[PDB]
Amino acid sequence: AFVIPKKNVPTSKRETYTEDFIKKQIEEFNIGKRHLANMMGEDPETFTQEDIDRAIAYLFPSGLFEKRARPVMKHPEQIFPRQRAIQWGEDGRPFHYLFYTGKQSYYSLMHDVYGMLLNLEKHQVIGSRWLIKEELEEMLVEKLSDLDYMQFIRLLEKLLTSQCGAAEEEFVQRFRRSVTLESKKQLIEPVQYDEQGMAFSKSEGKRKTAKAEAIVYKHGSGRIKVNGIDYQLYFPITQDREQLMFPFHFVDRLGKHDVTCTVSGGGRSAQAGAIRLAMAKALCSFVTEDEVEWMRQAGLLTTDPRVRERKKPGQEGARRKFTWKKR
Amino acid sequence: VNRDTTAVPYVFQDDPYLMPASSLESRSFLLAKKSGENVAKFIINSYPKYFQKDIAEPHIPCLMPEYFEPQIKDISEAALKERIELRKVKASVDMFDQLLQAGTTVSLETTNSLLDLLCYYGDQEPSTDYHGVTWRAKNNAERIFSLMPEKNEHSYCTMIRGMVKHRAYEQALNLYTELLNNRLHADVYTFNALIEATVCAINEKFEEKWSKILELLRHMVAQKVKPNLQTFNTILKCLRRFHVFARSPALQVLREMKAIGIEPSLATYHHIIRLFDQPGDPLKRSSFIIYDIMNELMGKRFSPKDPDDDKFFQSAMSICSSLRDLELAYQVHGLLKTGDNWKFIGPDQHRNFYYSKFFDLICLMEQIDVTLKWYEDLIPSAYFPHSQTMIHLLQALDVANRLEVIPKIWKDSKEYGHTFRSDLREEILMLMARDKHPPELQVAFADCAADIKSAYESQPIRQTAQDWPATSLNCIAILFLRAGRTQEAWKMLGLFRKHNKIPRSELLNELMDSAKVSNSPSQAIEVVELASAFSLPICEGLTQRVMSDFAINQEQKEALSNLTALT
Amino acid sequence: SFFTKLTADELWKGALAETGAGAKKGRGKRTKKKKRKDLNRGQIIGEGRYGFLWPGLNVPLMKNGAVQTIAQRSKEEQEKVEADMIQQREEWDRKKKMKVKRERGWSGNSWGGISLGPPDPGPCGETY
Amino acid sequence: NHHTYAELMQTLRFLGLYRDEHQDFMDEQKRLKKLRGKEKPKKGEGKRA
Amino acid sequence: KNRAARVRVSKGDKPVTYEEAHAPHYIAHRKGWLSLHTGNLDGEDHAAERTVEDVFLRKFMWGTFPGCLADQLVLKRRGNQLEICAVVLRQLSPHKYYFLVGYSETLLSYFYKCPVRLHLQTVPSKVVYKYL
Amino acid sequence: YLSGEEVEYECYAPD
Amino acid sequence: LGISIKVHEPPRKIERFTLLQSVHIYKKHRVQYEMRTLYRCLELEHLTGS
Amino acid sequence: HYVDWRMWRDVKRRKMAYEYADERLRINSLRKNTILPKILQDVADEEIAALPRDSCPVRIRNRCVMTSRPRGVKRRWRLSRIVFRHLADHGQLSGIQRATW
Amino acid sequence: PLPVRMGYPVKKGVPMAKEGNLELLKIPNFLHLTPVAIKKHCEALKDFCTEWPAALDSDEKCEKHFPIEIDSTDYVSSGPS
RNA sequence: GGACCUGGCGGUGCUUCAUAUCCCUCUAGAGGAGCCUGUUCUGUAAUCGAUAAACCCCGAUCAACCUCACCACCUCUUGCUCAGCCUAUAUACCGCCAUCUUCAGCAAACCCUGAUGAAGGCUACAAAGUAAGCGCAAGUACCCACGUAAAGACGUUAGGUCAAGGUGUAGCCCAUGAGGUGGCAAGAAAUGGGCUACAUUUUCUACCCCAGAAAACUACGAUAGCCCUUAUGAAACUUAAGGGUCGAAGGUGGAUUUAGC
Ligand SMILES: [K+]
Ligand SMILES: [K+]
Ligand SMILES: [K+]
Ligand SMILES: [K+]
Ligand SMILES: [K+]
Ligand SMILES: [K+]
Ligand SMILES: [Mg+2]
Ligand SMILES: [Mg+2]
Ligand SMILES: [Mg+2]
Ligand SMILES: [Mg+2]
Ligand SMILES: [Mg+2]
Ligand SMILES: [Mg+2]
Ligand SMILES: [Mg+2]
Ligand SMILES: [Mg+2]
Ligand SMILES: [Mg+2]
Ligand SMILES: [Mg+2]
Ligand SMILES: [Mg+2]
Ligand SMILES: [Mg+2]
Ligand SMILES: [Mg+2]
Ligand SMILES: [Mg+2]
Ligand SMILES: [Mg+2]
Ligand SMILES: [Mg+2]
Ligand SMILES: [Mg+2]
Ligand SMILES: [Mg+2]
Ligand SMILES: [Mg+2]
Ligand SMILES: [Mg+2]
Ligand SMILES: [Mg+2]
Repeated sequence: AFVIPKKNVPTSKRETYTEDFIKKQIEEFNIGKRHLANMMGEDPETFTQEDIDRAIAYLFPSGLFEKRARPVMKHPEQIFPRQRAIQWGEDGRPFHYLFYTGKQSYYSLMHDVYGMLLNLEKHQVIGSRWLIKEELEEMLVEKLSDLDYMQFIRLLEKLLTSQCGAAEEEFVQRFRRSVTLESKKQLIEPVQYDEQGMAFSKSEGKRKTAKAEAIVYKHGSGRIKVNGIDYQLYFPITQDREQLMFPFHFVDRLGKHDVTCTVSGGGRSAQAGAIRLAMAKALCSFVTEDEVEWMRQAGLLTTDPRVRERKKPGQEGARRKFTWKKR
Repeated sequence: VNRDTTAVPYVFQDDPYLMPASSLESRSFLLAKKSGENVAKFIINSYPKYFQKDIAEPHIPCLMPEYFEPQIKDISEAALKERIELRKVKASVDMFDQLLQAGTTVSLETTNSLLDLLCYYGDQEPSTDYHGVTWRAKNNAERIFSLMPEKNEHSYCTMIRGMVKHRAYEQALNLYTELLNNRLHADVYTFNALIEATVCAINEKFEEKWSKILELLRHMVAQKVKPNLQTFNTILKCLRRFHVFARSPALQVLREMKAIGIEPSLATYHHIIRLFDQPGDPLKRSSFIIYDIMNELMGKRFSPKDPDDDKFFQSAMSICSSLRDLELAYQVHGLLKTGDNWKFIGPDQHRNFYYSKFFDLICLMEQIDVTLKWYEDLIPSAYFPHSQTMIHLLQALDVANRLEVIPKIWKDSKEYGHTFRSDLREEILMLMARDKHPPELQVAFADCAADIKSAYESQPIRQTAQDWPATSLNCIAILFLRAGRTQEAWKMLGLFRKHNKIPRSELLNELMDSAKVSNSPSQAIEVVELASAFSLPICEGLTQRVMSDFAINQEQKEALSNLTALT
Repeated sequence: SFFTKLTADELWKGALAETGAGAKKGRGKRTKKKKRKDLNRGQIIGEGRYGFLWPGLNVPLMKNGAVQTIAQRSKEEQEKVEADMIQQREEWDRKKKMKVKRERGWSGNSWGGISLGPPDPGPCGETY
Repeated sequence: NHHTYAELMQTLRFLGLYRDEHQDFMDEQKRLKKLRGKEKPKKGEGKRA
Repeated sequence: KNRAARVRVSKGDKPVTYEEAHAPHYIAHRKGWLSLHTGNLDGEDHAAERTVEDVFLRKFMWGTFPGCLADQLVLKRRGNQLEICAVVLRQLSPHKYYFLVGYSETLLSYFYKCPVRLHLQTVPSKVVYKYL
Repeated sequence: YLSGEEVEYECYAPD
Repeated sequence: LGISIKVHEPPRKIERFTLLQSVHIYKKHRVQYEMRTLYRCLELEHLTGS
Repeated sequence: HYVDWRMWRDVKRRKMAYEYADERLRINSLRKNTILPKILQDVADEEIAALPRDSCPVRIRNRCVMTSRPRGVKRRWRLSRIVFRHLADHGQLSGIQRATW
Repeated sequence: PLPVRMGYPVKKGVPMAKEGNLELLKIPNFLHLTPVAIKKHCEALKDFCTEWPAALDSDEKCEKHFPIEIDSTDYVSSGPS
């Protein structure tokens, strides 16, 4: 016997969590759950996971930017990654007849879908999407290739085009994930009333570093006051006044509303832009829903995200680089 | 906030590896920590220049180095006073001699301040970090005193107090005569010491000693000196020798304190408690002395007045155990828990003695449901138990018929340093195996006996031969059978022959019942073979049982015939 | 300066020069090589040149049931301790110098013919 | 005060209470250089005399 | 290539702690600070002095508990209190740890003129986050 | 290679 | 304790500064650091000195 | 025990500048006004020029306290860029992090 | 007595356990300031407090009786000074 | 010498590409002038390092003394240090980085093919590969999920740094160490980067965008030169600011070349 440096694979190996381990981790979580409830003077019976997270954030305050790195006291089911069960018994016989494919769960699904397509022959969008590969890989609890995912989707689509019945429709919906779309419909500000009873709306707008707050009155003669000044005295530049005109002109309401707005920060153009957005948002309270959608599609209700880019070190500007020295 | 019962005292490091697991480690861990502090102070004071940068605001005087050396090198009176404050006995004497030879005048106040230093330490140097009678016959104190030109009352008083402190009782009484011949008046502190010398100077009968003391007290009244607490405390402390003779005289001192206006301290009652607590039947007198002393002390907060105040609670609990009075023990503990009275418990040795006698009295005279509440409140939070209290606790569980707690007492016993105590493991095993129990309990007793077996196998005396008592082996084997772990029990039978320990009759009979259930004739013969080796009388009768009960093969029959030949 | 000092790991990583263009392509050959030595190996916490005896750190805390006090070894008693540590260092070096020499192969510098021992035991408790 | 820090920790090393890994490293390099013949000369007795 | 405080990939046999496994850009994102004091806050003074003290204490504890430290020190300052929190191994006898705690707390209290406490947490072995 | 072949019980409160 | 208290969060301050990345040359390569100071303001009213 | 001889010279310059600060402050006050006679200010000019050269505070250099690097030092921590980064990059400087924005 | 974990987990791993967890040691925890403790602490501190004058109901009433305002600031920092 | 493999290379084939990108296209520049600054060369008794891309307002978020490591002269010798050395070696190194990277690959442990040769290992209606880990990705920071930062493995250039500090080896120890005084750093010239200009979309003033004048030898144009004052300092023809005086080249710049979605 000669001592070739002995090998140890277990060092870098992963730590699999046996089912007995999880069973004892849950006993600790239930005892700790009652301890934590006793610490905070709350009833242990009605102590929820939201209360645990709130109590842990107080007792162990962490400012780490990444939430996953902060203290956590969760149920082991949530913490520990799901573990694939034994795939054979004591006699060594695998449970599933497709074990030796190495992908028994995936190929069993292809077998079940292929079998349904056969029976149909013997017998004979907007709100939903197909699940992604990372969601299929969790239903099956296996690792999948990209082409494996495509083959499964191509086989489901081939099943919808057929005259699939109710039994063949509950199955496909297991792999359709509803896509919840946020509405682009603009939110309308409430219509308020002043001491004199004149209806008005109020909104806010931001352009670069300029911040504006505008009060649009339901009825008026077209007067606009900016920090108490006539708009043409506050904005001597003709382009800044055209920006103030743009919202009212677009909906054919020049000379129909009075506006009193306040703006701070930014330059002359950014201030006119911020007022344009504030007036447009407030003006949406006095127009029809169809007119509000036209203003949205005209770019009058979107906050401009274009702000100055920081300079980086080692270059002259935000993008400009120093001269590449002559070689 | 109250004491945390799951924790060890705050002084220890709150870590499972660093927490003390025994009363021995409780004492030694603190001594190791104090040693580290002393080594730091030794370095701080030896190399003060490294620790002289003061960045603290406000200044912290107690975090600066200490300078124990005199900084005045001139020979004069003002330089001697410095060496007296630093308590330099040799340097101060040398400086005093040189100063005297030169002929310069040394004030009286300073000459006395030099005697106070020599008379207190006995012409010896006080202990430092690193460099019988003790009234040395050749002592600077007596010499300087004789050479002294003018001697005041204070000069004699410090000589009389120093002699008595160092056990020169006879010299101090002789010096007390000169003070009177010189028409001087002593102070109360001198009288306190002379009372100590009157009793300890010579051994005589009580009546002779009690007549001298009353003469010192009357002298103290002639000289217009008022007695203090230590005057009466010294009388009671010195009467401890005479015991029964001093019982009524001692109570006359206490009644005098109350009238005069001096208030008895905890030490005043400690001395009376010890005086009345002589070996014998305490019921005759000690009963009503402790009952009356506690009614007086009920609901009183105490302040330190005498050095012996930290001995009352240890003394009072000692009698409550002797009388076996649990109601009185609660009153003593109640007094210890009022206000800040808990600080008079005493050093670690006195704290462990107090709680041992207190808890051992609870286990004895208190209900088991309350006993286990004190067990949780006191151990290890207040003290670590001695192995004899674990036994007193098991005896309390036995008397209450609550034996499901035995496995917990063993688990705790290990955590307190009693894993390898023989008297304890024998006690646990005997109680567990004394009688049969339901299957659920019997299984638990077999898991504990297994852990005990491991303790016997992995003793630290494993370097030497392993000592397996006979009772321990019999009990551990019986517990395995009754639990159904017959395989483990059969294996252990070898250890009876290896260590030559007699098997118990009950163990042999239960082994047969495990064989007849398994219908194994060889094992049944193995039992008869074991009892035959020791020549037990039950064997010859057991062989008859084996014949009928089990089918005997010709080889087995000859084997029994071989044992029959031995018969 | 105390603050310019580094740890032993930093000092050995630098001194050994195992990472570098020399060690990348074996551009440097090593007939003479700096060998790493653990200098904390035979060192006892609490033991210094002055020979102080710290109770509870390098000597027992209690002696004859009483707590020991700070003490210092005599000049003669300390030389023996120092000498004993030097001999223990050469003895340890002698233990490393004593390595059992293995049989050679077809020739002294040849690998051919040398035994490598039995193959490693397989994962399923297989042995060879 | 670099004197205080260096002098304090040097003293603590001689007392056995501080292990200076850097100093130990230097002491081993200096020890092995004597065995190699590369010892520091006596002041005034340098290679040039 | 960036080098600062990066344990480089090896053969999968090098155990690294959580702190050692995170490069500097993860500071304040995945790993916290090893010392907490007020000197680096806006409008606060004496950052230079707190920094020198911290560098010393790390060297002092490394050499005072040689071979015992299983992770970097966590230094906490509240008022004038200095708390040193160390993760140590379970090889030295408890007596030697109590000696060094008493010794270190006292020596550091007189050196920096402030009450110093040392808190020891023992682990059986260096806690391994991953094998690089 | 040829020159040289290259070169439990835990209890509480131990004394 | 019966004290009237209001709370608000003043705006945070981030102090940034730049340092060279290399020990020697390579000027155009820098490392940038920041110190973030966050604020909370407790405003108590109508309380005695005790 | 200072890092180098150059740090040791700056230590002495800082100690001597501290000892002469009051003397130099008082003499400079006589030179920094148009009230006193020139005959008196000319004598004060000679007096401050006769003080030791290393008493002048303009000769003090802010060197790295751990490496004595004379440039690239951050005054707030008194450390060179290299030493500061070493401590900052190991999370040993309270509240300091890499800046991304 | 809490099974609290902290640390960014490795792939298919879990946040590190509390034993030997330096990230939890770095946190200024509030275990000594639980709501139960704070309420008990403040019950003991009520004996130290005094009652604001009821007559001074509004700031305008304070200004009438106490026209002078004195502002001073105390600074709490960590360190020896 | 034969055959074959790998690499390198080809004034080597074909194919598809680069998105501020190789060419053209778009905008503002550099290349010409003065000035500022770096380097080279020359000069000087008088540092060093960087020095194709990936050096050249680079180590320096910075040199009148100091800094300083250089030169000349003088002085000290167990020396601020249980010495010291900015002495040699970055081709011994740690530490921290450049570079491809404006990449996506590296890879332990196994398995199989080639007769068990150097070698090779992919086809999805799939034919021998499985792969921990690392990187990318994800996540986080900044104002979003966008963008910008940050991140960016292994390897390439014995790439940069012994003068950040530390340190292997070699060398110095009345000197290659330490201190003091004074001094060097100029420009025949060449060149890189930048600033200011050559003007009318300009110049001056008011104003901060509805004005009045200026507008070619008293215009535009020096942040230069010269003189004075002030600021900092112990020290200023020297550094900085301001004023005065002066009013030059320059009239929008060849080959070539830089940056930006
Ligand atoms: K080729
Ligand atoms: K040009
Ligand atoms: K390198
Ligand atoms: K170096
Ligand atoms: K070197
Ligand atoms: K140019
Ligand atoms: Mg630009
Ligand atoms: Mg040979
Ligand atoms: Mg980079
Ligand atoms: Mg300067
Ligand atoms: Mg040009
Ligand atoms: Mg040069
Ligand atoms: Mg060069
Ligand atoms: Mg070079
Ligand atoms: Mg190059
Ligand atoms: Mg000079
Ligand atoms: Mg100079
Ligand atoms: Mg030199
Ligand atoms: Mg290199
Ligand atoms: Mg993004
Ligand atoms: Mg980047
Ligand atoms: Mg990334
Ligand atoms: Mg090179
Ligand atoms: Mg020299
Ligand atoms: Mg000018
Ligand atoms: Mg001046
Ligand atoms: Mg002109």
